[PDB]
Amino acid sequence: AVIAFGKFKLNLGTREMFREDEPMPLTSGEFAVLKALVSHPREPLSRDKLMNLARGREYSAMERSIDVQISRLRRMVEEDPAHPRYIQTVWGLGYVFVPDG
Amino acid sequence: AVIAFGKFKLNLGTREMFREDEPMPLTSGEFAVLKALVSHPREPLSRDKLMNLARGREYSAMERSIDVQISRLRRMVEEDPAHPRYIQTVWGLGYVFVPDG
Repeated sequence: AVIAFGKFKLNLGTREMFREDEPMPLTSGEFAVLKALVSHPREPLSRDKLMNLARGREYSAMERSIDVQISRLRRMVEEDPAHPRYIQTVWGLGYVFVPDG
Repeated sequence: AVIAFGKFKLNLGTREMFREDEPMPLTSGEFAVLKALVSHPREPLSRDKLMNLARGREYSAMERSIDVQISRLRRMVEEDPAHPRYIQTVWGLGYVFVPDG
């Protein structure tokens, strides 16, 4: 798709940008953030959201690493890691430490 | 501070962990996530939150990079980058594309 604004045209598919139909040299970090913003018109996007959308590779890898730590901590700490007592999950909200209290 | 649960003691300050007072060899990724969880007892923490808390270095760097892209896009696109028309800010919520519409 092609988004126009002001004197600019942005082609989401090929990553070409034009200032009144002369090409502008876009960085790939510039393109990914701009694409996220104009794909979500009038919708404010926080930095965390832009990181998810525009640096998805690194972001996801950080997400999977969290799961590996959790899985390793359960292996070390829990009597049954499939039914952990201290390092638990509440679906939809996150991981949680549940004290003896 | 020292947190106990089950047979385990965790010293937040020195990063020592003990299974009934024999030391367990903790990885630094394991320690940071465990520390985040037990610093927030009974509070569920999503992966994104754990990334902020436990991989703060890489997380923040990703945050600052988003700002550099925004600043570079405004320099390229806006007639007055100090008062941008298309790539705007709503404080507390995020960056936003504002179409000609």
